Amino acid sequence: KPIVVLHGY
Amino acid sequence: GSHSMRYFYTAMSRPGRGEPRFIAVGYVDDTQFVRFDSDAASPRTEPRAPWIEQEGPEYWDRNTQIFKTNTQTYRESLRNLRGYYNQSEAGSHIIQRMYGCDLGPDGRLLRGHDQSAYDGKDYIALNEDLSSWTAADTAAQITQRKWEAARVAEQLRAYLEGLCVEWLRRYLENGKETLQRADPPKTHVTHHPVSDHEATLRCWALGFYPAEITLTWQRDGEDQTQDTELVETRPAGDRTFQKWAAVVVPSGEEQRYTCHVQHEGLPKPLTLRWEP
Amino acid sequence: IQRTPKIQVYSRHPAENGKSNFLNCYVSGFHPSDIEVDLLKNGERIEKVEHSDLSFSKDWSFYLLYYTEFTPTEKDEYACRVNHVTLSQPKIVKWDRDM
Repeated sequence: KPIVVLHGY
Repeated sequence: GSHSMRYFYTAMSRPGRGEPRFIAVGYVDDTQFVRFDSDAASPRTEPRAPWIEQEGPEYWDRNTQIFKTNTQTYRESLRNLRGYYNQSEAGSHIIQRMYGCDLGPDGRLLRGHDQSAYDGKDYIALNEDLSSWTAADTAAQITQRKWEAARVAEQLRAYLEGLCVEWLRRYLENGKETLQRADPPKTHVTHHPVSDHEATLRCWALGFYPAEITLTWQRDGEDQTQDTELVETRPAGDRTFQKWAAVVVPSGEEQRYTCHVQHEGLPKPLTLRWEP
Repeated sequence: IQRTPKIQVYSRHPAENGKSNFLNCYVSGFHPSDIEVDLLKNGERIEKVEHSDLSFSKDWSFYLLYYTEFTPTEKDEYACRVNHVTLSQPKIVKWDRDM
């Protein structure tokens, strides 16, 4: 299972 | 023995040809199990291994939600990175991210990973401590500052030590008959004359899983590393892999050469020679 | 900044004339990701050729497997046509059953 959406670059 | 889970994200801009494309793939060792493509007619997370199909609707909906949001997030990120490097809106650019967890031959977390590249160049990476960052340049330093403010490293540490390992172990159990089954290489040596007094000996390894393998040629029991042509390990298309190693030998001297094969699926390492 | 694709053309199973098999073209080590790959039968583009999902290696370079079902014979020539930004002309790599 992927990680939750993390902050953009 | 050792196992890993990896997700691979790729976002590619294409000025004049629509919005940037986002692709995500997931692997357990050398087995892909999920995919997502923003360019698909109906973008959704799709199974790519039989053992993942048993996961319920909640799993697939959550995956799709995450990747759909990532599609938007990565488009914003591409706009930002273009700005960080003073690049025009005309060129195509790529952001790649790979992350995941390694397990040893027992089950617990061995090492965590999170690395990013911009146009194929290392950009920013999570250090092994899962607490600090290594930024490649002054552009990546902006990204680092954003990520420190948003507690990204802390979120990654929590995921890599917890959910990543938990889900990897679940996949390893559900797909144990393939993922935890090492298939030994089928091996043979072929002989190809090149001239009157030289010939190529090619040592074949076929149908093996996982991809990890050692193929070496020896002359009089000595490694011929500089004189051995070794092709990249290649997928057969049926989950298994192929590789060969070739050495050019003087004619009549063939029996001085031995091929050595090391693979997890074998009960014992193999020593092979050409059999006329 | 840009890396040219490595190309391998091969069969899934040991080649046997008159026996159904799979023809593979493995493209790897390239950057950027945009790539054109066709499998050829006697110079003619084969239809219904499938490919794996886009992934990348530890060095960030991309790889893809292109494949189709085929039955090899003695005289039929098979090849892989690859086009990439690093190439000025499409590259044709012939299928050698000993490779």
